[PDB]
Amino acid sequence: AKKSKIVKNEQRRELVQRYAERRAELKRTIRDPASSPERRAAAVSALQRLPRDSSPVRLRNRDVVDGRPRGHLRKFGLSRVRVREMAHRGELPGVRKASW
Amino acid sequence: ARLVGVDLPRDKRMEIALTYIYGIGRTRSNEILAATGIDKNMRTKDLTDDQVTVLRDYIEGNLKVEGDLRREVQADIRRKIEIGCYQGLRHRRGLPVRGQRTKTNARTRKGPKRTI
Amino acid sequence: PRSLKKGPFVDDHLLKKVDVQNEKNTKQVIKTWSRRSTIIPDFIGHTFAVHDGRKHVPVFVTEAMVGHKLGEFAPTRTFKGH
Amino acid sequence: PRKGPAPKRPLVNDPVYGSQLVTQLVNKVLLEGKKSLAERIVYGALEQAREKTGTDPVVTLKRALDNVKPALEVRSRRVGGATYQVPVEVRPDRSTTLALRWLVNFSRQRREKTMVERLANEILDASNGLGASVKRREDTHKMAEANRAFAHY
Amino acid sequence: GQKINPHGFRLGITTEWKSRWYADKQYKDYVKEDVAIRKLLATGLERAGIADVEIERTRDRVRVDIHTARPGIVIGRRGTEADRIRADLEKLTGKQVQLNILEVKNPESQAQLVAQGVAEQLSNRVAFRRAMRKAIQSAMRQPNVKGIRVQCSGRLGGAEMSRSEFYREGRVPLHTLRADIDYGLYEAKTTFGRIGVKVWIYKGDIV
Amino acid sequence: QKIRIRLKAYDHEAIDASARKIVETVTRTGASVVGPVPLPTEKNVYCVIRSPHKYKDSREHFEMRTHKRLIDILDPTPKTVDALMRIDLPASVDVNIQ
Amino acid sequence: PIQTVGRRKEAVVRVRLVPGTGQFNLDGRTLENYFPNKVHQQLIKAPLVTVDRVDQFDIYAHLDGGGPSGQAGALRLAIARALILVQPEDRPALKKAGFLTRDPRAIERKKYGLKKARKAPQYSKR
Amino acid sequence: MDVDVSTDGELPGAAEYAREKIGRLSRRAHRPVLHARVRLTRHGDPAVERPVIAQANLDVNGRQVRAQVEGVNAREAVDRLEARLRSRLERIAEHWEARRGGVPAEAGREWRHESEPARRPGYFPR
RNA sequence: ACUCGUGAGAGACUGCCGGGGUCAACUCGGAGGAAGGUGGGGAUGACGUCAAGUCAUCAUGCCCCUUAUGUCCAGGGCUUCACACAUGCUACAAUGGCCGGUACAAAGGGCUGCGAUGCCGUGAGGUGGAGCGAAUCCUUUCAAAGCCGGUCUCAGUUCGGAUCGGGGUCUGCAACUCGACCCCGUGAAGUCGGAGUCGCUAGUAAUCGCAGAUCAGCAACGCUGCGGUGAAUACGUUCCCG
Repeated sequence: AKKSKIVKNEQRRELVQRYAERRAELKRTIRDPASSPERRAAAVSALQRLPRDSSPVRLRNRDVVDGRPRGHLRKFGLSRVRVREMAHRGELPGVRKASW
Repeated sequence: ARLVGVDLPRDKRMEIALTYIYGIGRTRSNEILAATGIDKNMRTKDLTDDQVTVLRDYIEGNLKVEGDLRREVQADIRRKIEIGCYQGLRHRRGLPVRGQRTKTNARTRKGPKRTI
Repeated sequence: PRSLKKGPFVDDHLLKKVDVQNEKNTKQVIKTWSRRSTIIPDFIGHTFAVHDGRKHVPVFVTEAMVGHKLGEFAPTRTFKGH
Repeated sequence: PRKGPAPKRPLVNDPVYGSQLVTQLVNKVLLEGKKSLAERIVYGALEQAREKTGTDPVVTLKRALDNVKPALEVRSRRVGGATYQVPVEVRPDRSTTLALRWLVNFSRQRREKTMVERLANEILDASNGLGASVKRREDTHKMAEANRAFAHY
Repeated sequence: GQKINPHGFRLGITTEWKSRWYADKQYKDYVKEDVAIRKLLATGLERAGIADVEIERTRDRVRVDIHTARPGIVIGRRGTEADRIRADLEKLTGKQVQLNILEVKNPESQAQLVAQGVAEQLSNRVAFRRAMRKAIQSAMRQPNVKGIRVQCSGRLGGAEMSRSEFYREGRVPLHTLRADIDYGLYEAKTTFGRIGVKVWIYKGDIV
Repeated sequence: QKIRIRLKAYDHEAIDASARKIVETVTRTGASVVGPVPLPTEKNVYCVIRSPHKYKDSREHFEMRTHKRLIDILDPTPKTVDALMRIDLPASVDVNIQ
Repeated sequence: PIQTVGRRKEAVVRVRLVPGTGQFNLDGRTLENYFPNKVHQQLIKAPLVTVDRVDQFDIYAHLDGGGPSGQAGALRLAIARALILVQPEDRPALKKAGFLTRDPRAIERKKYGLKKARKAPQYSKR
Repeated sequence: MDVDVSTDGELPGAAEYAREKIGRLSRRAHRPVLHARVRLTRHGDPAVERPVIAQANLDVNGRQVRAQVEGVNAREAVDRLEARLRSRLERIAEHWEARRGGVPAEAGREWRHESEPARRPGYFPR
């Protein structure tokens, strides 16, 4: 798509691995049990202070080379346009046209 | 039988007749009939006076129906209007308030179709 | 609506702003951008300039509008008729 | 049907009555593939008819069919760039089909609170010659006769 | 959209997959590294005709086999070309990557090489009729070639109007499944735009 | 004690070749085998649109088929096991040893 | 013993025939607890009727796949096959009735671009 | 006659002119018009000699009538579209006056596809 | 042993018989057979047409921007509504609604995912985590229409569920604009739809449920598949369309 947006997606992923791995997950563990004292702890407020880009909810599965944000397939990490072209060329092992 | 000022249907099973009360649906009628003990499927012309009394005092005790419910709902809508919230002006101009699409549908709030 | 276990959601920015505003008992116009923050009983007197998309519109809180969100009082789309 | 006639489906004889006609009737009343409900409706109507009259139900069903079976029908024909209502003779199979379809429909618009009752009343009056399907046969024969001038082509 | 890609039509019957490995959790990243390898090799080498690139993987070690019509060009006599490709394939996070450079036996019977040659001739100055005729004659001169069709389209000759032209010789049965149709597509770079050249070559059938 | 051998590959011929080769080596080492028990083929289907833009009604279907074979042996003498880690197989077929 | 199978559109029926009375054992349930539909029962017993060997064979059946109608059809085919295995010289009687033919009528595959196997989306010219 | 115009880009006053011109065609249609749509488009490329493209669709009692023209500006395209639509409506008429010359005439003179075949006796005339 | 799963193979070739046939193609009927005459359904789309669509998958000639038409961020918008068109879903009910009991599928998915037993809620759900990279465990042991029993009695109704009031759950940094779901209440239009028009020839139409991709959640009634129950009709090419 756009080079800047392809890059920014990756930057979100490295931000996610750096922050969402433990910082943005221990706060969730605090909020889960009503027994846990969340209200004074401000685990909500502390987790607000974290960057938005820490949250995986901001991620977007784009095509691994093409950058296409829609028509994505999780098995291949490829757009529907690219999967069709590489399967036809025999590039994805064990993939072929269907009949039944 | 005049129940809370509501003329009951001439011949209906009890819970569905009780549905005719403005504050009662099918769940409420079922549970109140179970709780106060009057049988659920007996017709509306078989009530005794004491049965009407027990329905009356129970409903007046642990339920709100008829005029009070209507005026409380009206008050809620009006208070929602006068604070200027989004639902407020949505009520003011007769448009759907729960995010429904208005490009094509929403004739229920818009009323009958008009040509212009 | 938000679940009760999590509690109401207020952004830290305007939360801190209102704590420092009410500690000396005068309410100046507070300029905010967080339409997603709900209204707390700590806002009863303060006047908020909530963002709209183009500008900030003054919102004076009362007892009734507690529990709502600031965005409910800053209408975004403008329609006058055809 | 451009390349010739198509084969017909040989539907089976009914088990509890042993007649082709009742299976044809159940397939006519069938809706959405609920065959069991259709069979229940037809069997109930036949039993109601047997109770009311007191004899075999298939014989009265056949009597009703003969009472509502048409013989002459009208089809629009375009000969020499002009269309007219031409009376045409009806083959036996099409007559049975028309009679059954008329019976089922006119029972569907009866007012007997249940399809089994409506069907039973319709078949009984058709047996006695008072049904609305009998009437419909009367008007179709009347229309075929009134256009007899066009039968020459 | 008229004709499906001939390789994909016979993928499970006549032709074979160009990538051989098995992955369940790591299918996606395997695919990513494979396409990265392919694009790297496509960009780096253009002089020698790169007819095909195969990738084989097994745990840590990665085996990449490529077929070229000029193996000496892509290989370093002291390994300099080999050193460069090895190092920048290690940099592709391939762990242990080893290369088997190969050579095609009949360059004129290979569709990809034929299309590459035709497009290269088209790019500089050559009239397209000359290129197609020369390619067709050279391919038909080979023993196993039973039929070749060459088609190129675009602003041929720098014209303002796009055109499609094709010549065929012999038999090219695209609808027959058992017949092996070698298909090659490659784009010619001209000053007036991009010209696409497609080649179909038919050499008997495999049963 | 017996150990399970599981084979999974996208090509039926290759998985059959691996199965027969494994049976051959284990019977060379003097072991009892249960044979290449077939297992249901796994089918993963994908449907895509042919054209880059619009033209939704034209779709293309692809599958990914996985064939599974089961090898079970007995009397695990150390020679058989050592032979088992010393078998070369096509990169297409993977082996699961349990 | 003798054992055959009947298949009818994703319904598979295994049958075990023994020369006892007319007892129908369908996975531990009788012909009445199973198949509570008279047409299905007639469809089941038709091969016996044409062979006139009713109430002289105890029948044990395994049912799996499909619905009641497919199960009944597969069971009828299984019974016909069992009869052809027991008394071969009755083959014309069963075959001319068609009970020896597997019905090759399966759910047609759904096609892309169409709502159903054949039903097409509504198209508006205006 | 009500017409809806779906233009695009820049075409000021094209919608009003197109509506006023097309709406005058209702009287020419011999059957009631159920719908009428017009689309105005312009070509981005300045090299195109006739950039503006006008299309129309009328539902004349279920019969679809459509036309398409090209022009150098909105007015010319709309006028040419009106001419084309009028020609199509003339050719569509299908009332009696429009099919009185095609109805087969005479008895033996002239032959047509729908002409009445001659009646022939069983025996050869001789 | 019988199913089944998956490898190999056999099996339909007008092969045979009788009749039409130019003794030619071809055609009609019969036997055998699971299947009979390209068995059923797929994949496969000639030269070209329509300067058809796509410079927004991608690539690219030329032109243009380059302290911006690049680039980062918050908020908003893409969801606006007097209307018009199009594709669908739900209904207008008794061949039905509600309640209780009860029987039969296929296909597919699952690792920081599926998630069971148990316990707590009325219910979304909460706690908890058995076992599962899975013909094993979970999706409940898998369905709904179906069958049996009871009730409703032709009414804008025990039909229909829109809209609206209040209260919650879950995901998520965050459900105001602008999510889904649950509970109580509310109970609109709608009585089978003009001109006109659409799909479908058999396991088809109609109807019933299940699954998948995308996906933190979902606007999914959409799309792609799977199985259950399963019709009517074709006289025949004058007319309409290609």
